[PDB]
Amino acid sequence: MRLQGKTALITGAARGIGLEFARAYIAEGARVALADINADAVRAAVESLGPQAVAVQMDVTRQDSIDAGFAEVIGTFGHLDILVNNAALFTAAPVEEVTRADYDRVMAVNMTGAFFCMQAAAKHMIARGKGGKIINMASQAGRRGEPLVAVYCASKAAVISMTQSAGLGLIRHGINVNAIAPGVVDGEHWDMVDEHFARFEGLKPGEKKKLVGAAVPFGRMGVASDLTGMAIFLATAEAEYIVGQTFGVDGGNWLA
Amino acid sequence: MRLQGKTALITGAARGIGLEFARAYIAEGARVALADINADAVRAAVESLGPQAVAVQMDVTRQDSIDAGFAEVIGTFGHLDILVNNAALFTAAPVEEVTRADYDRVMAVNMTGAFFCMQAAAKHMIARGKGGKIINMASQAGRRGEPLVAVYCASKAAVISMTQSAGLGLIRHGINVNAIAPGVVDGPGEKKKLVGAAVPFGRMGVASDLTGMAIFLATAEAEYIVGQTFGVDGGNWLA
Amino acid sequence: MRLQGKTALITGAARGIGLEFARAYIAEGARVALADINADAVRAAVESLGPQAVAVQMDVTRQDSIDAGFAEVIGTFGHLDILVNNAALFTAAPVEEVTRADYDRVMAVNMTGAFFCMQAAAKHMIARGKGGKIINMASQAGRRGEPLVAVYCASKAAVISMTQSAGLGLIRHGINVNAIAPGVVDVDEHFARFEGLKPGEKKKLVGAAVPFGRMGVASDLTGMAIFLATAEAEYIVGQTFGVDGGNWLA
Amino acid sequence: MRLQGKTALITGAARGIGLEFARAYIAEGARVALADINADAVRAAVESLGPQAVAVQMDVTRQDSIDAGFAEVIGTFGHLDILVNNAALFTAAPVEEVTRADYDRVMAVNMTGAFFCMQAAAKHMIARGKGGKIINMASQAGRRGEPLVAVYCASKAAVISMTQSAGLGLIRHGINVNAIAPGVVDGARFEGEKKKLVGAAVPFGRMGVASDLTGMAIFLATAEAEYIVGQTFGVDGGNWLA
Repeated sequence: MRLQGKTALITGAARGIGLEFARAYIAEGARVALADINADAVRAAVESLGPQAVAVQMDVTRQDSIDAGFAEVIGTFGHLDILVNNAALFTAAPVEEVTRADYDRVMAVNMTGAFFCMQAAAKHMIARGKGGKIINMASQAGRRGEPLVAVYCASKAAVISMTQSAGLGLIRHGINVNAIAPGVVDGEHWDMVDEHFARFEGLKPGEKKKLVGAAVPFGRMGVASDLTGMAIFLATAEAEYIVGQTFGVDGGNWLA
Repeated sequence: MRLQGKTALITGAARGIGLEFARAYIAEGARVALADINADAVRAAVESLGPQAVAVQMDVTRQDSIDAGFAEVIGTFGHLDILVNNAALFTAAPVEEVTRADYDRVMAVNMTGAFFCMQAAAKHMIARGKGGKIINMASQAGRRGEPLVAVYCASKAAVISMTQSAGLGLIRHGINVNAIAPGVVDGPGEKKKLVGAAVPFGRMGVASDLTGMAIFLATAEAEYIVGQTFGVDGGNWLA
Repeated sequence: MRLQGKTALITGAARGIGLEFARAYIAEGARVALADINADAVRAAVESLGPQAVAVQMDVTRQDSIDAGFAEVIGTFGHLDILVNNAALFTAAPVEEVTRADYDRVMAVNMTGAFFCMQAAAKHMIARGKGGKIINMASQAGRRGEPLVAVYCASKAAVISMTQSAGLGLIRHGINVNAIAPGVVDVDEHFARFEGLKPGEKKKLVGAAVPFGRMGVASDLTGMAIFLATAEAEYIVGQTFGVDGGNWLA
Repeated sequence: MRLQGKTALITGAARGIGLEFARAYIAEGARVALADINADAVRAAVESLGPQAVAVQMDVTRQDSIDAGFAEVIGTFGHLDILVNNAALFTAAPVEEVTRADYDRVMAVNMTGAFFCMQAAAKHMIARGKGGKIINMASQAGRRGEPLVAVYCASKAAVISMTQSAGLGLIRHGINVNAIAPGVVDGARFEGEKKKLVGAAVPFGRMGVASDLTGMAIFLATAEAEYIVGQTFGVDGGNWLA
């Protein structure tokens, strides 16, 4: 029970990595607000986690929806100890084909949404004066550009930068800002990525997946439970001297 | 004379680094379109530098201005060999005070503007099939965050990232995408002179410290350089 | 009790961070071999830590002492699960004043000693076929050079490099190689003198410039040392993690 | 003629990248000392390059041979403006098989030799008081480890670190210290084909040649690079990003 009596807000928590972080945090004795744009999906997730979980509808692309969501969580819990910025969209396209629509929608969620949710947590944690924890979900894609993934890579590079900036600015208020950079994650996350590479190569139905998996030094694609240990550790006092860092949990797919 | 028969478009070319690059490219025998939001602020420079220089009114935050400016440069010169993505805005504020207005306006020039200008240059250079050069202006700020400069740092980390992605995607067409990362550039008061004094070289950066690298990356001696960001910062950062 | 039934070998463990790692590991249920060059210091450290500690005299600058020490620990415990490569020396000199004597003795401990201990751990862990954990002590010094610390910085840059190479090479045997990069943790005089300072004045200036607001203590680092040795870190491969109060960013 | 009147010393210059740097620096008006462990190999290079070139026998692994080699060049030229640290050995083996013999001999040339040659250059350049240029040869291998290349990678990561430390320390004396990081250049046991697999896999479309690097070797030796301090520049066809 490494988070006993702590309160957390996780964005994009209805499914995949965010749902798994909410589960693990409840198992460590935290109260968790699960935020997602889809009220039905986040109601269902809360129903699967039990009475330590609460559902919040939030569109992280809109300031008024951010302020209302935070107001609701603070109203219910009284205070917020931990923000996990996990909401993200994927897109792929050669730079010469990227549309304003895809650009705008991936930047609004991955970068701007993460920034202003971090700001909302930060303002609440400064006012309270008891510190807190902010964990941004970055990506291997944030460490180096790749062809076809310019928009996604740039959004995650900005998440790593804002983790650093906010980390050095907020540590004097006892707020630890850090990031986790997953590698290639299996199942539902992979399928999001795979669906955006259809128009380009699509090399043979499902061979791409075992190749990318085979090429991960560890020998498989990631599962959500590879990340939960790091998500818990960064929210504990054993990590109070860790400030502004991005930790690769990627089976050796990247080195930092 | 290292850019003879080359054509260049430089954004934010009215003053500072952009102007210094335009003068330098003209001296190396390039034709240069100096682009800025205010065409009058560029007619003076276009006047002194003579007929190898042309003025283009372009606001990099608007797609329709990007389209109009690139069609105008390609229409005047017939082709575009070199893009320098130099248009940039600064803001400072602790993360807790950052306004939507500041965030949007700095992101619109530094990240989105750079990105869609690079795209327009690429569509033309791919079609033409003779290769090309795209030089993005990053910064030491895009290498690591700092406490009061979260918006500016993140916009420049995005520039570094898109230089890498575009670099890897475009080299098969013979297009070299690279970036120059200035350190602190000559642009209560105790801080700028504390920072300036702390540059290992011994002074704050001037625009002309960068012109060497700006010429070099646009020449055939740099043809095997792909998706790189080069620190020209007097030792103020290490990469 | 996150390390119950695990066996560790910690180099440079008679004092400082290595001793505090040994102590924290014993509190998590591990048996710990403390290796150090000084037989009295290491017997005194084991008497202080109690009966879950064992003493191994080991000079990490010699292959004969490395081979003997690992063989002895594997014989005593039956197996070795965790190596902490902690033995290190500090030196400072501007590049134009660096001696062969200083260069040789710091490189022999920090780079060569770390490399050949990691290889002794790897050989045993490959043979046993149950995987293992190797944690290298790097530094902020390994991430970027600085004017007075060329030899120490280069040695820790080599530690990061070999963590990455060995990390990628060994993970198919289930061995996780990773590194901890401390910031400034609480020789000194010689170092302060280059800027015309007393070490007292130096430590205060360095302390104040840490974003967290103070120099590090060993207990800032013990959490990460335990974490990287557990199943919760199984997908972490070849990484170096800064525990440095914000003094560096990675 | 970007190096008219300048003097250079290039270590490991008998063949490959060092010889091409020697040729390009001479073509730019420089006097060049070509240093190598093989006196006869570097005497033959000087013969093909002409009298702008001089031959120096130097074993970069021995302090005495470094001091004698720098003494000869300063003797012959009066001063040294530019050092290129180009001497390098390669080795490969998985970490569990690395021998002390391979470790010591690659570290001795790539790391220790480059360090003490850079120190010899710095001491002369500090005494003379007119600044100078030191260009270390790093590698993509120095940016990140890889499984079979632990020794070579660590050697080149140390080269990048010392470039940074030396660069920050020596710029107060008008000495610019920087490095070039080639990718895969032209240039067995553990696995025709394998070479154009790595080659084809370079984003640019081919393995590197010496002439990809000479532009950057010239540029870092000129006043157009005087604000460039402690940097490593990847010239690698996009095979690494930095």
